[PDB]
Amino acid sequence: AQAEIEAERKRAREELRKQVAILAVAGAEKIIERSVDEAANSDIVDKLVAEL
Amino acid sequence: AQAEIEAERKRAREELRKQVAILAVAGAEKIIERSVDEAANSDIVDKLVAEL
Amino acid sequence: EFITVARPYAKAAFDFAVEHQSVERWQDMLAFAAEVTKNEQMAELLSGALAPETLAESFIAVAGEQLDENGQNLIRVMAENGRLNALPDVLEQFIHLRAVSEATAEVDVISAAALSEQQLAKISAAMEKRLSRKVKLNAKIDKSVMAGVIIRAGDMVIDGSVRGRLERLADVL
Amino acid sequence: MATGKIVQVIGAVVDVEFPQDAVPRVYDALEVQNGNERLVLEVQQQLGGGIVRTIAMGSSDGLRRGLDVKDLEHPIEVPVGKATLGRIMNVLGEPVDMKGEIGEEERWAIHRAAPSYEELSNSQELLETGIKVIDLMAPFAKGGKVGLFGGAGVGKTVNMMELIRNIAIEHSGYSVFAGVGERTREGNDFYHEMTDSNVIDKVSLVYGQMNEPPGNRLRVALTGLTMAEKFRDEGRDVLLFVDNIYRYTLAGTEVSALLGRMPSAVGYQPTLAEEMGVLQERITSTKTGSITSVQAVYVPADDLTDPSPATTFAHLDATVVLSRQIASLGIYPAVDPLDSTSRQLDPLVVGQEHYDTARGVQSILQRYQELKDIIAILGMDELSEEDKLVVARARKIQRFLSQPFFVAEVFTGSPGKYVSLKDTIRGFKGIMEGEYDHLPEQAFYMVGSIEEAVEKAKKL
Amino acid sequence: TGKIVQVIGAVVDVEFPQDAVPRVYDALEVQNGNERLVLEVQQQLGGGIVRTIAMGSSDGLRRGLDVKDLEHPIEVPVGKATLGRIMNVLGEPVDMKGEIGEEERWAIHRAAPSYEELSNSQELLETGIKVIDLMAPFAKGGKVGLFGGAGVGKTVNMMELIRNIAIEHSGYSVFAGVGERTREGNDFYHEMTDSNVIDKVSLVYGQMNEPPGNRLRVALTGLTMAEKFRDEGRDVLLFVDNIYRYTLAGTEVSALLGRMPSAVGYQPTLAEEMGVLQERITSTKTGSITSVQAVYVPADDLTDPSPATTFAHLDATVVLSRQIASLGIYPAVDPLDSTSRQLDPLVVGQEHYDTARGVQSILQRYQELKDIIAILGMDELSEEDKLVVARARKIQRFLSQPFFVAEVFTGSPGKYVSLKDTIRGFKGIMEGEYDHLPEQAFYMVGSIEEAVEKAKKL
Amino acid sequence: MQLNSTEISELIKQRIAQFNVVSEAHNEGTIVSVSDGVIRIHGLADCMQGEMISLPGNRYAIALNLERDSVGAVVMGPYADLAEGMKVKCTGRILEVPVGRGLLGRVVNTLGAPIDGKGPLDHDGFSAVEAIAPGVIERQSVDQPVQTGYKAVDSMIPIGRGQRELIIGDRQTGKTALAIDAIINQRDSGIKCIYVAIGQKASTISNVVRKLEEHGALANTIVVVATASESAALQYLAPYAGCAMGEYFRDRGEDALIIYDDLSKQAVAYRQISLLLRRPPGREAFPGDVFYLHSRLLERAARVNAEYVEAFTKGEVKGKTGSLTALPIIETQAGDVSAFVPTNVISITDGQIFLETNLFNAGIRPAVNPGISVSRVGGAAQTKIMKKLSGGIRTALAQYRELAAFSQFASDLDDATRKQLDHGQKVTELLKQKQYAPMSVAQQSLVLFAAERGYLADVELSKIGSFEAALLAYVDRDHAPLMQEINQTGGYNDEIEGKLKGILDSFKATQSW
Amino acid sequence: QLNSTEISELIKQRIAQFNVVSEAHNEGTIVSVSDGVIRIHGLADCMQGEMISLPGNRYAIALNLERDSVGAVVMGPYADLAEGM
Ligand SMILES: Nc1ncnc2c1ncn2[C@@H]1O[C@H](COP(=O)(O)OP(=O)(O)OP(=O)(O)O)[C@@H](O)[C@H]1O
Ligand SMILES: Nc1ncnc2c1ncn2[C@@H]1O[C@H](COP(=O)(O)OP(=O)(O)O)[C@@H](O)[C@H]1O
Ligand SMILES: Nc1ncnc2c1ncn2[C@@H]1O[C@H](COP(=O)(O)OP(=O)(O)O)[C@@H](O)[C@H]1O
Ligand SMILES: [Mg+2]
Ligand SMILES: [Mg+2]
Repeated sequence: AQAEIEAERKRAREELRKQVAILAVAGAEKIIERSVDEAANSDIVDKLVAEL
Repeated sequence: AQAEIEAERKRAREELRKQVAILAVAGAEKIIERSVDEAANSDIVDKLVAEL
Repeated sequence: EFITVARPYAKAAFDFAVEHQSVERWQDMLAFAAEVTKNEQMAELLSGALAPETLAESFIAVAGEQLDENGQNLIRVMAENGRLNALPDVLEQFIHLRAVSEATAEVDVISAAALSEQQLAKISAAMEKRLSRKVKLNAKIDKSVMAGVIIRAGDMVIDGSVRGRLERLADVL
Repeated sequence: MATGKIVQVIGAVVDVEFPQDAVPRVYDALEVQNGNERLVLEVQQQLGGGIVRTIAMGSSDGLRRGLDVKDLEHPIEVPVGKATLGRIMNVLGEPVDMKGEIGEEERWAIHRAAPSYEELSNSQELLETGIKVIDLMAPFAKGGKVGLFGGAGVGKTVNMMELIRNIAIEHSGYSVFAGVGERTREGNDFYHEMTDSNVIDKVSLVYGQMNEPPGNRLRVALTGLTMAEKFRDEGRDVLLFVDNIYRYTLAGTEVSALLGRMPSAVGYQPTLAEEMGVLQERITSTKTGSITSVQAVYVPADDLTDPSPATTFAHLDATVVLSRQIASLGIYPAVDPLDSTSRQLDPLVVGQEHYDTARGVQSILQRYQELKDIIAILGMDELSEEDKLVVARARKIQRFLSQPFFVAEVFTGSPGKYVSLKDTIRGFKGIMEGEYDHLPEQAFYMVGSIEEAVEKAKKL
Repeated sequence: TGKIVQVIGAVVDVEFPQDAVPRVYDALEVQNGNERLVLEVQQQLGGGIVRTIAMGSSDGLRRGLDVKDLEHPIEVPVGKATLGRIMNVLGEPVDMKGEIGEEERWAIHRAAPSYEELSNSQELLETGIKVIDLMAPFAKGGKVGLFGGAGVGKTVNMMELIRNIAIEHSGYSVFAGVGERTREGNDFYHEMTDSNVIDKVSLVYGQMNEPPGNRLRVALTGLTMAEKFRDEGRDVLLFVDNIYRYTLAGTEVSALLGRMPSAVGYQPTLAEEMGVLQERITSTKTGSITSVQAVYVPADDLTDPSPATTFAHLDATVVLSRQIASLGIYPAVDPLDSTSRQLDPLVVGQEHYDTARGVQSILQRYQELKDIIAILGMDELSEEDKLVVARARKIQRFLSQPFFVAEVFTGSPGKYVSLKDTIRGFKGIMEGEYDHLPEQAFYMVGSIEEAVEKAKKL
Repeated sequence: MQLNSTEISELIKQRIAQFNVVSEAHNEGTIVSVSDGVIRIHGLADCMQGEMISLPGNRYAIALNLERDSVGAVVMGPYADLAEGMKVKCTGRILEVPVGRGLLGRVVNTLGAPIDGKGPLDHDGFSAVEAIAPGVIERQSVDQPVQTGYKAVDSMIPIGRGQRELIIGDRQTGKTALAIDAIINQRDSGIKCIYVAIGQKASTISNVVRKLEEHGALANTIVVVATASESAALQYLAPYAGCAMGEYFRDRGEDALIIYDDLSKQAVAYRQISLLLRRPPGREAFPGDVFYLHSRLLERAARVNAEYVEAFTKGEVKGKTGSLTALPIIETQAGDVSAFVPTNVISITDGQIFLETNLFNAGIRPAVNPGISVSRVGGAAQTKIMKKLSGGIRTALAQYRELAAFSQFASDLDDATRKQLDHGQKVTELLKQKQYAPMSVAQQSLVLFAAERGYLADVELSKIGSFEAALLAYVDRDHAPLMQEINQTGGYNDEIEGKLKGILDSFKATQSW
Repeated sequence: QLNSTEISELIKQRIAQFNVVSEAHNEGTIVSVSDGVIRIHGLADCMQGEMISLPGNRYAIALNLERDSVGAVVMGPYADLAEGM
């Protein structure tokens, strides 16, 4: 059983990582869409056209 | 060991609530070059925390 | 679908049009023929087995904007093989071969909203350092992307959008 | 709002043309007004140019070209849950009996992915049917598939009713019965046999018989299987009967031929072993519940090499065969103990005592098989005198394999018995080793447990 | 000047300017990223398109790559310099040694020698294998073929033939491995090199790893080497390790070339593809080629089109069988199905011929009793048909022999049995002079005295 | 313990920090058709054959055809949720798979994605799934032994490192037992193992992995799984994705062992993919190149000489020779060992172990039928002692099993045949062996000594198993150093022959059994 | 949909003059070559079973007189022949 406990620890750690991982980006999307403006838009477009 | 893991889960999750906001802000500020503040988004990060 | 059977006819019609400097007339000719192909009544005729020569004559008659000899001969040749339904694709591949020969390109620019007309200038300038062709943009407005710009040039695209930046991160995790 | 148009009709196959930007995904369901009643089409393939090729879940007579087809955005969905117990439904989940609407609160799609690798149960239990022959010679795994190979007239349906009864009463499970492409007469006089044995309240019936078009006989098994999966999600033990899996294979072949795909090994569809696997793989145990399956199987041309038998047997754990002969001797259930097999018979899984008790009775029976030929040719008096005792123990074993079912009362009068495995092991460990040599062979017949064999001998 | 326009599995389509279209069988060249790929054109479709087979892995080919036209067929090194070296299908050196110093290169597509130039010889080759040179003797400058299903012995028999005839003969030799294991090519390369006979053998390999084009043309490369040595007036040995794989690689590619399937999915040109090869492997008035070809028969079905069309192209045919090998009787030759053009009273003498035919007749009479023996058991037979059965069951064992190359499998030392010493032994058995021995006295022995001796030990 | 939220948070934030935001240009096309798992794509001028195309969702399709105006592809996953008009993006990558010793102990999808719950992989880069095996000059002849647990196969049918050894037989004959026992027996012998399950039931894998973890072997195995429910393409490309992980160790001078659970279900899935593309079938409806399918796969199980390991590894490894050992499993109907796919794979491997249902019904397990089974490398692989004690034992039993045919109703030469029968019968009674009971070469060796120096002429058939069970404990108490020595070396000398004769007299004469 | 030897420059020829001149009718041009069968374009006056004469001293048998082509088999080595002859 010393291995079947370890498998359960690894698996729980993985599921926890998964939830935090999806929350990170799901939140980042809301932060972006809430905090953009045409200066921020211009900076990005003008940076990327300069490597076009 | 199952009961031990199910307690350690809460122990880790509740403090991960304190990191999720750092992750979301770091992700936003990586994808967008214009850094951003907490005040315009506190009520948004708090919902993430509430849903972990 | 006619993508493949339309290639030889497009190439032959373009080659012929170049020798006689009338490419700009041939394109109108083919477009009008592809239009008579889309009519409700003609589309019924074209589908029902009828002898190629009779189908060709009854299709020619419905056009007078066609070069007497060299335009109608294409119709007769396609009728021989039954490929008259292909005209809408012969047109597209004719336009494409022309755009190649004239070294011209067309690129979509997709953005959250309208650009500043200096951004448009720099884009329509740099794309010609990517492509040897002259470029005509056709800006577009798309709110699904929430910042940045998409530049699609044929089947090559450069995804400068923030939406792309997001789903290209969510997958790293 | 309707957006499609029929553009071809050839037999059961219907092609409909949608706008480029709204083509239905595969396995979605459409519907059309086939005159005075709606017809449901299932999408099978996406051709170029917005055209999508479908198969009609009904009769395609009377369909014009140009009819308007409305696109439902979801696969076929059926009513699930407790509300379906005791009802009859067709593929589309419509009540086929005359008892009105199903009051279901929830409806599920019939197309689904199998349980993922880590949902599976981390154990291997046994399903106690309560039948001596089955629980001894061919035990059931909880979550395994079981083949039922007997012919006709031997009692397949009374055995099915017995299992339906026991898994409802002793355990707290429910049963689903899916009739794939079999005679409507059988379905009716099965419904009536179940209704007047009080078991109808504990089983849910979904029939798509031979009369139905190919699509119905194809998808009816998935309808039944999704109702069983709903019961499983409630944490129950379920028993799913498929009344003939070979007809599921053959409906797959018919549809495959309609769609124009190239013939594979013996005319069978190219995708045979996948259409079988994507059914048989949803029938498994799980950390929440389990589905056991009892599947009647027909082997073509008496050939266990034909691709369909060979593809099915890859999935069957157990296998019970019913013999006309065992029934001729008045022994019910007529399970042939020598040809019935399971792959749960290993000391690793069932234990050493059960395993070797079963192997013991098997060797006894198959020796008696040849002594009973020596007898028939030379007469009893030739046999050695230890064999005159083997021929007395084999007869007692062969009797003790009979049982009174609850469902069988209205034939046999005697009340029903449900025998716990341990008791069967006791009884056969006894009979095999001379214990109970002293009491007559008719004290074992139709008794139930062995500690009632003695109390039937008492009064003999 | 060319462009790729399709890539279907192994076959690539290339478009050229209308006036520069390559000829058939010319070799094109493409750069598959950081590499070079050679294509051989098979068909001229219309309008500048030309359809080709890739002599390499097709993965990584984009459409629209530029292809260069080499205006000559595939050409391979040939002659003295190609000796003792391993070569690709394209004639490139595949051992790590230097470049081949060839003076001359030949196209691998050639026409067969005229009927006017052929020659024939009755000069027997005495191999040491009892069964092969009793029942199926073969001659200098003739073709032999070993037919059998998987794992019946047609490679080990070919290696014993190599050992016996190939070293006791002076001229050069060629071994073309078509579509067989690379392990068995490496083990053979080292078996040769560790005995200083490698420098008389030229090796060519298109083993089973390789994509269909290599397996398709490697046999013609080997043939071209053998033909160069023949035209020099020498006499050559040519061993072909599985000729079935040439036709199988033709099948794998046929349908992509747009040709309708035939009898059992085989290409429609099966018999022409097969004849255009087997016709140029022949001796002639200037020099001779002896050859041995292993011929896999699929599913053990000796009536499949592929063995059925090959039977005609051989002088001596040796048919191996699984229902004999499973008895442990190696070499598992079936003596009622082996045969040779050379088995005539005028070629092998009356006594050899008479013994071979008496053996055939006894074994056949034994075949006709196997059903009576099966059903009724053996005790129903006559006193003169129990004796036939016993003599046939002795002849069966005595056809077995230990091989110098099977020592790896059984340790028992290999035996070499001369022809006189076997047409004496079979005469002995058929005339009952050894009836007093047990059957096991004959299993895996050499001459008949080793059996009369092994009987003493029981 | 190890649910440290700091560790998870940094594990994420380091990925965030190194996310290269910079945009990039790619080539793009449209799905035009969808049917039975085949995709027809339109555009993608710069696609290349064998390329991985990335579909919406996160899933891949493999380019099979580059037609003049479209790209034919197959979907490596569930294909229903696709629809005409979806955009697909061409990655630059030919079909690839993760490789590295970090996969050991994981259960992995055929695309490399992990399927147990234990999270993302640790891997040393990627490897191409389709590759051509080492050439004829890079090989080396197989010499080293690979011990299974079984007396029968390790004595009669030896397996060497770099060999390919078909396991063939009818259903429910122990084909999988004989394979996972070989895997288990490498628990401590420095050979990594790989087990790829093609078309098996999901519960059977979930059980095999539990047995592998039970006996402690899982920490040394990769597992690749494509269950019966999964797409034909995933089932078809699985064994190539397993070989791609075995060749990682092969090319570094390490050793690996790979077990294809069914190369018969791979052939069936390829026949499906082939008939859905309208390719003319041949015998038994299998495509033309169903031989090349298995050929290019099994030709990768090889042993390579040290010059090749030097050249491949940029000279970091000297003197070591790597190898990959394959045990493909084939299933045959009704015991017909002579059908198209069974015979095609017999003509590829280097021997076969044939398990017979008639023997397996009669309790003779493992049911190794001698006389039909062979090893084409033969004794070259065996340890010196095993090559001695074994001798031609397998031909002794091959003869015995036809002697029993005619000796059924009578016996003639009826002294020597009597001794021969009573001998071979105790031999077969000795070769049967319980599942999950692997016995080392020392034990197998002195058991074969007991059997072959006549030491079992005395004891009854009934006592055979108890003779072995007591002998193996006697010699474990009283003579441990001799076992410790034979296990360490091939270890055959007349000195040791005398030691064994003495041990087998002493035991025989006083120990109980 | 499949093409049937409608190739760019033949179509262009017909563009310039659909009512093509006689062009003898006793002459055509090889448009395809493969596995010993050649597809000839023209030869309006070919007859079934007629011997068609090729460059060199060779012949073919016209077997598949068809609407566009005359499909003929070469009586000898064919690999020499080339489109446009
Ligand atoms: N050495 C042995 N002794 C006793 N029983 C054995 C032995 N090896 C295998 N078995 C039994 O054989 C049965 C089937 O074995 P296994 O599953 O390996 O065969 P299989 O051919 O893989 O089956 P399938 O073909 O269904 O995969 C197992 O239940 C096992 O108990
Ligand atoms: N357990 C049993 N007890 C009594 N009679 C039985 C039993 N099983 C079968 N029989 C007899 O055999 C018959 C089998 O009929 P039925 O079950 O309808 O066959 P089928 O399987 O073809 O439907 C019963 O009606 C009865 O006569
Ligand atoms: N003469 C022989 N003596 C002993 N064993 C043999 C003999 N010939 C073949 N065998 C056995 O049979 C197998 C045949 O292998 P091989 O000849 O390579 O078959 P093939 O080449 O026909 O596929 C060998 O591995 C060997 O074990
Ligand atoms: Mg061979
Ligand atoms: Mg198995």
